[PDB]
Order: sequence, then structure tokens, then C-alpha cells
Amino acid sequence: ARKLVIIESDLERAEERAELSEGKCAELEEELKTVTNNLKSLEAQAEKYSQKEDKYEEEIKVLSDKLK
Amino acid sequence: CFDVSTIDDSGEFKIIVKAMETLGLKESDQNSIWRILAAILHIGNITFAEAAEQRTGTTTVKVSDTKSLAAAASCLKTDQQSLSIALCYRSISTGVGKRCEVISVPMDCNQAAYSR
Amino acid sequence: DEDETTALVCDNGSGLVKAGFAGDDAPRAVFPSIVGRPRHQGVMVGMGQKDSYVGDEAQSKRGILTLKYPIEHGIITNWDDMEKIWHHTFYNELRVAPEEHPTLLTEAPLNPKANREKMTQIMFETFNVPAMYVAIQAVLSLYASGRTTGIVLDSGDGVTHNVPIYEGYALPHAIMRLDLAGRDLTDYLMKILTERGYSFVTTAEREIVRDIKEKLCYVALDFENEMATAASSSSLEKSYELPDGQVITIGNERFRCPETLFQPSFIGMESAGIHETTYNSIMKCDIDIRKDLYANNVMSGGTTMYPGIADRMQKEITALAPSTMKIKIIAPPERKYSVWIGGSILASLSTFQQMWITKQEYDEAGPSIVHRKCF
Ligand SMILES: Nc1ncnc2c1ncn2[C@@H]1O[C@H](COP(=O)(O)OP(=O)(O)O)[C@@H](O)[C@H]1O
Ligand SMILES: [Ca+2]
Repeated sequence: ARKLVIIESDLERAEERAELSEGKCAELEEELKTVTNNLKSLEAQAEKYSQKEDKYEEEIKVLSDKLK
Repeated sequence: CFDVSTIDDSGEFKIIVKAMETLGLKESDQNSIWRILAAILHIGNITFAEAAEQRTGTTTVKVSDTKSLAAAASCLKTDQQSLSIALCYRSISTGVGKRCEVISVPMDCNQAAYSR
Repeated sequence: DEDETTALVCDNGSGLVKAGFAGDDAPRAVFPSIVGRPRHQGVMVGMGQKDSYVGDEAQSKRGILTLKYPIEHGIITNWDDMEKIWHHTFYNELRVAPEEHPTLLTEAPLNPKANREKMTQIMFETFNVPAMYVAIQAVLSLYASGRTTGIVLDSGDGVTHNVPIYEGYALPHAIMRLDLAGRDLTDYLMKILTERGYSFVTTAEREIVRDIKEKLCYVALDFENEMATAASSSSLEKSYELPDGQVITIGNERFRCPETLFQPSFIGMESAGIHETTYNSIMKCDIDIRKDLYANNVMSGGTTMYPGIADRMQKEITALAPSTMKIKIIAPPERKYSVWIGGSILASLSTFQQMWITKQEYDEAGPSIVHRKCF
């Protein structure tokens, strides 16, 4: 009867840490998808900013020549 | 200069093969070694051009002839870009544990051709 | 190692103790120059506390420690505690005996005369050093970056120094010293933090202020235009989960404190900004020697790592400076270790022999040997 309590109590500990872990893991998994999307989005913008400032580099150069 | 009248090119190759085979370097092994040498040739043929990254007169290094630097990473089969992030740019951290590579320094031309 | 014999490189400041083995390009074991005791009386029995808690062991556990810093920019509050800082350097991390390999330390420009003789007493008489020199902070970095003709402004947490070294050191003054860096920014935060229900009270957690600072805090390009932007809660506040557990939405807090750098009027000092003092040093030199100084400006130190540090200089300088030639500032993307890279240089030079102090040289010219040969 006592041994039953020991194992039954472990079941409560196991069930508790299981639902808690899965609950946060699911929340984390969903969050990663949002962060990953933000990464892809920001990376895309950075690419547009990089190619733009580079276009100004060749633009400011040719203008400097015409000015000279 | 490449073609020379004195020395015969096609005639020597077959003699080199004999020398390798006579010692202990079969064609199977030869090919396995040529890949290593051919890899270096790809990482060799890359004298990067002027990189208009700076503002005034100085400059850094950047690839214009990509297919050449791509060949260097081709045999390596790695992200062509990431490769140049750690080489042309010098990364250093260290302290406590031991180093963490990512943040780096676009070095000048002299140190650029130096590492090259 | 069947190469040479007796060689090493070192460098200390108000942040990290940069040091390594013989003939190295980069440091090997950097650690915070801290040291404290126990405000908690360390389980007195779970060891006779002692060892103030210096080194990684100290930085690991801050709570028990009452981090009382010894060398605040120039002044050494106490030398007795310095004894067991170098006892941790050469013996624990470096794993080499100081009674063999030379040592290359750094010199805080214009350091009290009485200090030099005191230091030498700790090395020669106690740690027995038959060869060592204490080079002057800035000049070292000059030869590393590959510059012979530029103006250096090397400073991190210690003291600000405007060293116009492009063709000669030790000559007219044209140099300045300002106790406004690092720890000044580390202590000022807790003050203004009070208005946001935050207060890093004691010194132990004060050290963390610096940790978070160097990962987000940036400098405002123009405070006026960014004042109205405050309404737009997007570029300001950013969720920073404190390791323990207490979010801090730093936003306007990021570009408010750094403003003190260019405006020392926020802490009761008439000291002019780092771009005014620059003029003060340039106006002393000849008239036909400025056009080349503006061409290249050596901005080094960990203080020159924050966002918006170089671009701001090119805005304020051009105003009260000649406007004809081109002006470019050389700020090595990693300009903190500029001193160490330069340290590696002088560490491998043989001409350096006509600089350091030999064991016998000290006894032949008394304690004044330092200021009798060096300068
Ligand atoms: N990338 C960085 N960004 C911001 N701060 C940095 C960076 N790298 C180093 N630091 C800081 O710079 C300081 C060390 O700079 P340093 O010039 O060596 O100082 P000192 O010479 O006064 O000892 C430390 O506070 C460190 O945290
Ligand atoms: Ca210093």
C-alpha cells in the first residue's frame, strides 16, 4: 500500500514535468517559427540596403569625376 | 611564357608516370593526389580586384571574378561567402575560454595580399 | 622550445589584463583586473576567505565579493592588494616564472614619478626581473596598424590620451589627460537608472552595467531629431531579459549616457569634448603639418566600438577645422587590441635592448635608474 503511494507520487511528478515541458516546448517551437520568419525578413531588408549603398558608392564616384 | 622549344612537354609526362609507377604510385593513387593539387590551383587563381568599400583613396578586398573564388570553395563545397568572412577579415576574441570567431577586421591591401 | 629563451608579452588596463606566451600575435588569457574580499565572511571555515577573489574565479561569483578596484585611471588607491594580482598572472595563467622571462608593461602617460620607482621595487627586489620595460600606451599601436604619419587617440576604460605621434614623441606637450572613461560610464548609469525603478546599488552588480552596455547602448547622431522620435516606440525600447530575471526595456537610456562623452558638462567638468582637445593639440604644431593629420586619424580603444562613434567625429571636426583637403579617420574595426598588436612588435625587436632595464643597471644608478635613462 505504501509502495503504491511512492510510485503513484512519481506518476504525479512525471505527469507534471511532462505537461509543463511539452507546454513550453510547443510555445518555444511556435516562437522559433516567428523568429525564423523575422530573420528571413530582416536578412532580406539588409540585402536591399547593402545593394543600395553599393549603388551609391559607384554613383558618388562617377559624380566626383564629372565634378573634377 | 609557356611553350618552349628546348624541353618536350608531352614526352616528359609519360616518363613522370613511369617514375611514379616504378616507385609505388599507381594511377589510382595519382588521381587521389591530383585532387589535392587541383584544389590548390583553384584557391591559387585568385588575385582579387579593387574593392570600393572605403571612401577616399584607400580600399579593402572583395571578389569581382567570382567564378574563380567560387572554384576555391567549389572543391571545398562550402558557402562561398562565409569562406571570405573569416579569411579576408581577421576575427579575434579569446579570453577565459578560448576564442569565438565571427566579428572581424577588413585589413588593408598590404595585409590582404599578405594573407593571400 | 628549442627556439630562443626568455620572452613574453603583457598589457594591463582598467578592463582586462592582456597577456600571452612568447612571440604571440594575440593575447591568450585575458582577465578582469578586479580584487575584493567578503562582505559575506566566506563560511569563514569553508575556507579562510583570504584570496579577495581575483581572476575568472572572482568574475564568476560577484555576490560574495565587494569589488574594490585598485588602480582608478592613474591613482592607485592601494599597492598592497596589487601584490596578489601579479601573483595570479605569471604563476596561474601564464604558467611561467617571472625570474626568467622579461616583461613588457604599459605606461599610463604622465604617471606620477613616485609610482615608477615603487613598481620597480616590486619586480627587481621581490620577483627578481633581470630585464623589463614599461612602454608608453599609445605609441605602441602606431607601429601595428602600419602608420608612421597620423594622430593617435588611444583610450578605453583608463584615461583619455590625445597623442599626436606621427613623427616624434616627447616634445612639445600637445597631449592631454582626461579621467572620463569606462568606470565613469559604469557609475553614472545607476544614477539615472533610479528614474526607471532600477538601481544597481553596490559595486558588485555595477560591473554588470558595463557588460550589458557593450551589447546594445549606442550614440545619438543628433539628440534633437531623436527627441521627437521617442514617441515612436520602435527604435528605442528593446526587450533585454536580465540573466536572473528582470526585463529592462532600454531605449532612450541607450543614447542619453553616451552623450556625456561629447558633453562633459553633464558631470561638472569644464574639460572640452574629445574633438576640441584635438584642436588644442593640432594648433600647437606647425601650420604646414595639418593637411596630413586630417588625412588619417588613429582612433583606438574599446570605447571606439559603440555604434555612432566615427561618423560623429567627421561632423564636428570639419566645422572648426580646415575645409579643403579630404578627411578620413582610421578606426580599426577591432581597435581595442591595437596596443597588444603593437606590443607584439616591440616584443620581437632587438633595438628594444637600448630601452629596458637590466638587473645590474638598477644597482649601478640607484632607484632613479628609471628616470635617468628612460623618459
Ligand atoms: N566590441 C566592444 N564593444 C564595446 N565595448 C567593448 C568592446 N570590446 C571591448 N570593449 C570594452 O572595452 C573595455 C576595454 O578597453 P581597453 O581599451 O582595453 O581599456 P583599458 O586600456 O582602459 O584597460 C572593456 O570595458 C570592454 O568591455
Ligand atoms: Ca590603460
